[PDB]
Amino acid sequence: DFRTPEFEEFNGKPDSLFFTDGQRRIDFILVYEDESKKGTNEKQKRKRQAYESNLICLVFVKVHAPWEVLCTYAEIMHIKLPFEKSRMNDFYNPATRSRIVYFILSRVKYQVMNNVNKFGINRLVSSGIYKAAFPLHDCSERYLLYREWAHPRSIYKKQPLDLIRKYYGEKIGIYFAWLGYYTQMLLLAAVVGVACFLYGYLDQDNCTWSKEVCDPDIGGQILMCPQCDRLCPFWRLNITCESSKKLCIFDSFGTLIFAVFMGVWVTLFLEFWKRRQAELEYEWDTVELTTCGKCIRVTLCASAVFFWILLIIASVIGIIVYRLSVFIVFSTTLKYLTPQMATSITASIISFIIIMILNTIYEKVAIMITNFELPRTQTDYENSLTMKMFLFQFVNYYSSCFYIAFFKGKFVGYPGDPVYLLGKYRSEECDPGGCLLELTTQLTIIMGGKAIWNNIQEVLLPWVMNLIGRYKRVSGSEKITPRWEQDYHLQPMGKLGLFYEYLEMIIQFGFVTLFVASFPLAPLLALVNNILEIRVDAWKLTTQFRRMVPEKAQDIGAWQPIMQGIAILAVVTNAMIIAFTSDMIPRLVYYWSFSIPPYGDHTYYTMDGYINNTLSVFNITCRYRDFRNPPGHPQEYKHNIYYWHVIAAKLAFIIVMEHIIYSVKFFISYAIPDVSKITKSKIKREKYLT
Amino acid sequence: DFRTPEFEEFNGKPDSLFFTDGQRRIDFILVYEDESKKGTNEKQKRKRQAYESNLICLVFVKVHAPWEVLCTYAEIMHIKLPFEKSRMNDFYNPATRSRIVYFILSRVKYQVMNNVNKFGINRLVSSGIYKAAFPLHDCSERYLLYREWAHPRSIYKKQPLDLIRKYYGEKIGIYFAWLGYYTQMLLLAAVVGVACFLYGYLDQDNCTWSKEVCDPDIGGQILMCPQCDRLCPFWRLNITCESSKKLCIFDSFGTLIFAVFMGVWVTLFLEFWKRRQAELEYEWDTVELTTCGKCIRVTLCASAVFFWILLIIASVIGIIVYRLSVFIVFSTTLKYLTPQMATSITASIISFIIIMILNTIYEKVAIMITNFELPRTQTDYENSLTMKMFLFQFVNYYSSCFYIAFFKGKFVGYPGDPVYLLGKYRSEECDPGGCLLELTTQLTIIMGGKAIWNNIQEVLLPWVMNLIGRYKRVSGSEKITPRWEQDYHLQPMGKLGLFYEYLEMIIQFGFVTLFVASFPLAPLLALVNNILEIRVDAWKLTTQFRRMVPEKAQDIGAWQPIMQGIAILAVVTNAMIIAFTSDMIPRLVYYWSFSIPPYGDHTYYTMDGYINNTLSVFNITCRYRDFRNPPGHPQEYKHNIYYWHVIAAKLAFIIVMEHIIYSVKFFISYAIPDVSKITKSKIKREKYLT
Ligand SMILES: [Ca+2]
Ligand SMILES: [Ca+2]
Repeated sequence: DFRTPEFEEFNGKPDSLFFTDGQRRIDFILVYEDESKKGTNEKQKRKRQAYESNLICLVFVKVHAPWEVLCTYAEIMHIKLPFEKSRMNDFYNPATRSRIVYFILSRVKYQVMNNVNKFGINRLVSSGIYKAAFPLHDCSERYLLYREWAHPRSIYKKQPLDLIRKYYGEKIGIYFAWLGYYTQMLLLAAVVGVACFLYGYLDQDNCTWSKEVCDPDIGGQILMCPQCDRLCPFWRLNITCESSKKLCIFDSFGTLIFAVFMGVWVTLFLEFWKRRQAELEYEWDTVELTTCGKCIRVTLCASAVFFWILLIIASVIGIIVYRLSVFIVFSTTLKYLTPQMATSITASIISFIIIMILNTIYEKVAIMITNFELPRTQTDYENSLTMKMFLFQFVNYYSSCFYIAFFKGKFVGYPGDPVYLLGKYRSEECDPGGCLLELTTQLTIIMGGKAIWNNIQEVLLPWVMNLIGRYKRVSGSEKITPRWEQDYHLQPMGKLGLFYEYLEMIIQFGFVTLFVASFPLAPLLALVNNILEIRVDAWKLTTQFRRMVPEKAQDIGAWQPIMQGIAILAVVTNAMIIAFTSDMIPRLVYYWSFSIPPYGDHTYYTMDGYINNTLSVFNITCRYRDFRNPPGHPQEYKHNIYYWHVIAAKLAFIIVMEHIIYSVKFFISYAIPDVSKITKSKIKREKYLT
Repeated sequence: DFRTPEFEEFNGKPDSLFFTDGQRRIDFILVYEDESKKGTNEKQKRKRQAYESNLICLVFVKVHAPWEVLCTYAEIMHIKLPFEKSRMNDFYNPATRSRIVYFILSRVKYQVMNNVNKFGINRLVSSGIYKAAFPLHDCSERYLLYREWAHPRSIYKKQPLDLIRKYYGEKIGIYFAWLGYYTQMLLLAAVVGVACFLYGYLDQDNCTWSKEVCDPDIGGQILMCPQCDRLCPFWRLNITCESSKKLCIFDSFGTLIFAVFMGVWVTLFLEFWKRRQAELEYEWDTVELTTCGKCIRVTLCASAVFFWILLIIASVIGIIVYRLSVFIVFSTTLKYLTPQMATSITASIISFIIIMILNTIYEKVAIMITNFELPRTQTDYENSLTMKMFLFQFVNYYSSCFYIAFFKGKFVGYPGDPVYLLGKYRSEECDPGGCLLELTTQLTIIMGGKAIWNNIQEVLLPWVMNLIGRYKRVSGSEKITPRWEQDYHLQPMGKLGLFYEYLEMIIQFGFVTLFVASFPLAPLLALVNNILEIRVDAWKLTTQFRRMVPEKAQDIGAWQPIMQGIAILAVVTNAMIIAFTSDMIPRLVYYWSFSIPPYGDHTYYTMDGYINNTLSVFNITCRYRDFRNPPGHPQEYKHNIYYWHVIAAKLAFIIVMEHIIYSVKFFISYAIPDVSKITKSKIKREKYLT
């Protein structure tokens, strides 16, 4: 009855936000048009027309809710108006104003005489009756947000973090506060992250770690053993040094001050965000408002889902395979481009490419898994997607690094016996450089290669897809184009809005905390990323994408239990980065227990002569990066005291560095009040002083 | 004005709970009398008389609140009356009824013309104006609670846990639910705790662990080295076996199934109490309702407090000293009472005595610390006392065990060099039995000696102190003694009521979870304790002690963050009980890596010949429980491969057993819904179905 908000087609002013009569400002536009399958056109018309009829208090339909109709659902949900505030009304905003008219779009459904009870635009736009329902914005509130925040000129400026909630809402504001804070806490781990390896840069020469390695009369003698079986040469340690001279900054003590700092920093990063969310819990309001057959389907999906997890695990195996083949050519074919780091650059590019391809499969297959599973509407759907998409992106992004980490440079044996992966082909081995540069280049050109490549995808892929709406649809308009046609031609965002833009940071946060024993610059590269990503995600959210609905979330949600699970994992893996993949505990032990006269030939503590005095010679019956017995002895190619010393000091380091840092991350979490103390002085002035 | 509830002295019926007129039932009695310093008697009278005056709507004063006066504070606090319920009134109890008249005793203070504003009986009874304000009870509700619950005849009966809240309240009920549940979860760790060492009891003979030890032709040969310097003999391993034959049940695999079970059990114990408190969150209602100089004083108290902590640490040193002296006599002076276990029984009695003495100092000094510090009234006072009294009782009770645990049987050296505690006196050493029996006897006669001795203190010390009120005050009364005189003569409980009765269980829970690698019966002894302590604390709370005020607490409070800190500590210390103090990882390594031909002389896996093939011989320049090099070799009395193998497998076991169990205690805490599922089906019928 009387549905149609009549087709008074007049669009005289292009930058308009009002009706014909004025003084009425838009909150949201839906659109659908059916004049042109074959017999269901008016069926979708009668499926639509009863919804807008009780809503009352191409051609794109306006909405508006006046004083008597905005307030009658502002008594339903308890809105805080203004200073001080109170629930559900207090007399003294288009960030608030277009959530109430979406709260209006929450309760009211449709009335059928044949029992199809359809509610909201959840199924309305997905079945295909509507095409796009959206809000829109201004030209000002928007124009001053370009010059100060959302421009590449205003990168050095402070963030208008109030003027992000007041324009975009707590879905977006609590991302950009968490992007600005995590930019700030990266800075106090970048400047102390620069400083620690600057001492590693200053002390580059005089510790006999790359001092012996660059001396061809005594560090050129070290004729190693070829890794693969056929077509690999016996090589020396001249050719390592070009990598060994910058290896002296990646782990002398630069890590062991920083990795014991990052364990302190991440529990200072998380716990001061607990104080940061709590003072944004106050200044922004943030308050809440057959069965067996089905079970079997869900279990199959849960079980069916892991296999993909199994598949991603499998791809890395292909990289291991590809690496061996590609590595062999590398030596024959050829700025200090040694084949040890050529394969570590080239075949780490080829892996990173396949990470970006198989992300896009994961981008789609985890959706097709989840809707085939039984979700909730929109809140436990993404929360079932969170532990399913991220857990794909965990093992997509980090299982390559977790290969080059703990279990790549292991598994040698009796003739230099590889494990052979229980197949007829050989297995691979690390180079006697305490292989870390194969990791920290893989770490760099992922977390800096994702930082480059996704900031091309987040910049021009919304740009050229809007030019699909410009070079392919209409060009040369009436030169006064009305506002909603401009804003509709901007592409939408997806139902899950900032899921993809949190996930790409939790991937970055899982690089600056999981793998930071090695690469202390991983704050700095992620500092200059977050200096730009806070403008890139500013720009694409203001120019290109449509206006997100300003829904309210109190914390980030479902990534706070992940970072709290990443940080607990980060103490275990940083300690396993240091012991099992960093070659400094084999140096700490030599300095402290093999240059002393038991098993040693030197008076006081000195690192002179470390490299030949670690490895194991191998009769033809060359040296290699192992702690095994020399041939010709009582128990040859079984282990030494030295492995069993070092693997004990390896495993004691895991035990000491976890139990100290997990106590420090308990003391720091104890000795910090979780709600911030000035806000504890501010919330107590809101209940007794009213 | 008109204070005195007039002295109509008539006490005709002895078991009375009413007034002269009847139909009015008591809730609470205060008492004070001043007819007999020297000039302040009427000063305490005028300090009293204005309080009871506005309360209106030896001789012991009744209280009573009728319908119009009970309800007017039952609208202030939101009481749930009954089935289903609602806040602050709903029309369809002396557990509830005498909390409202204590809620009446919360707001109303006194009116002075000279500014002393005194509120309640907090300072009223502590300054000395009143002597005892208390409630009292019946003869029935009480009489059927004796026959079924609070009698040593009714020990096998099920607990009337509803009929503890409905008589005593959630202060007491949530203790007795937590005493009954922790009795039940001890039972499913007693029956699987009996079973695991019953296989240790069945396989007592055929593993060459006590098979060699009892064979004097080949296990009598092992002429060890005396521990202390003067007056200690060279001894053999005949004399160990009497302890080695029951040592074969304390740790073969009995622990490694149970200690990996107890890590699963305690996170099943805690997490099913989360479901147990939540279904008691529903069935019982449980809903809430100069500065610099001062800072310096608080800091000094905080710092001053540790020293006592330092002192308790110091006493153990005296035990170490006393043990050495007492041990020396033991050998000379003498049911298989070998001196290895005689000192472990006798000098572990003498330590347990001094634990009970220095508990009583800790019982008083932590009070004198806390009131000299700045508390809150009664809630952050005990919560500041919780982390101060228990942390004394932690290091009082467990630092003796943590001495006999990780750092007693260490620190030998070059001539068998003790550390000498940087003094001229010698240090002590363990016996080659993988010293654990010095712990599990210390563990038994503490946690079973406290269980005996405190259940004498909790039984007859309230009994004979009531007989101080019977044999020393009045005997042979009018033979119809009125009720409040009987109940006043029962001794009071203390301000902190069940603090002392939670703490003695958290001490027991810190014995069944911290030290359970060894002594799998520590559930069973604590099962038969909690079978009796749930009747002993039933009996003393019903017969001897006065009626506690039925205040409401939702959970136990301030011991749930302690057991959650005990259980996280329990995974670290059980693994350090197994590796550093249990001698099975030195057996696991021998079986798996020294009976194989590297460093071995036997074809397949066999434990034949373990004991001589572990220890280190010592030239006169005897064997002892060390993994050190034999004299006369390349690096003598420095370590072996074998220490460095075993200490690696020690430290890998800490790493494997923590990271598995902390993941299992993460999976079990994930795969269990914290609110119980039937209550999740029950709370959703209380908000939408009303
Ligand atoms: Ca971005
Ligand atoms: Ca007791």
